[PDB]
Amino acid sequence: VRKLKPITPGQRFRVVNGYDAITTDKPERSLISPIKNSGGRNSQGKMTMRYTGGGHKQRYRIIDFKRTKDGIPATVKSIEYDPNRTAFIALLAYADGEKTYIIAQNGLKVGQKLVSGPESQPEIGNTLPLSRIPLGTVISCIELRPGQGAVIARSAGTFAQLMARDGKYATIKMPSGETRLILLTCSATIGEVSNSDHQLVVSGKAGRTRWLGRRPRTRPVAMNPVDHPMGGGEGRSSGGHPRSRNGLPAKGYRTRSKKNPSNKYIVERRK
RNA sequence: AAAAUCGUAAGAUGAAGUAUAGGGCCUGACACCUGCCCGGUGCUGGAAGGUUAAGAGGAGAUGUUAUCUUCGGAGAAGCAUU
Repeated sequence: VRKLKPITPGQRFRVVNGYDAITTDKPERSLISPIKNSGGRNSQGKMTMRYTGGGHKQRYRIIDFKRTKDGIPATVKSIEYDPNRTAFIALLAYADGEKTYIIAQNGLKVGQKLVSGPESQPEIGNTLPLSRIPLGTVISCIELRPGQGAVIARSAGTFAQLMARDGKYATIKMPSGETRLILLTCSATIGEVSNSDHQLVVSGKAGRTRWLGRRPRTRPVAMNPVDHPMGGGEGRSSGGHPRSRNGLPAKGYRTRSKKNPSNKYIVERRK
């Protein structure tokens, strides 16, 4: 994490990530798939999910979220940067000959030989089921369904914690502060996710927002009453109660269905 | 199987992403700060008490008449309205 000197007004308060954990710059050719970006336009062509434009076309790296090769140790070969996510990748090479692109942890260096499966040790990098992760560990990449992949705690710097174990389910504290139950057969990876220094990055420039793929956002307050329910008015005016576009209140109104069939797994809300 | 957005649906964006992520709204680098009011209108939680829809339920009442009643009238069963 570097702090650029105030040479230019577009560089005064800019803070650049250090990328100190990255080793290799060239990716692996056999584990890359083509990907194109959309400006929010859906299949038919209508622009849904506005404010996303486009910039600096990227390539997709096939990340291995299942990690269903139990008993085969794999060595870390390189720690690389992925533009399609927030955390580093740290390519792995298995003992039999395969090469995968699992997501990296906080203390994963180049040279570590980590093993998967249930008979492994609770060390950083190793993946174990929740029936064998001992207790209160800072885990990540928690599976929500057995054999599907990684869902929870996948961004840079996140982690969860084990709480208890009752027969079939284990209580887990999601990064948001929500306490929820997850099957014991689900897998998870010990150790926090990488980067962890992403929240400290400042742009100091309107151009970086567009390098990342965003577009400027107009406030409905500076609009006409035909465009948004909050526009109009001689002079500078407010918009009454903030609505979204269809009269939906935008302050306190909860949008979670009170008849959600997955309500039998939530212990606290914190969202 | 996220919220949200387009459609009658199937489907699609969000996202081959996942809370250091994605939406809604206000202000607009930086320095010092950002006081009081929950009466009114919005939002969240509660639900002891009052009011309250459709749908169930059918006390009783009405119409007709087998029959009995010197006239008046009463009237079982069935069938319908309320």
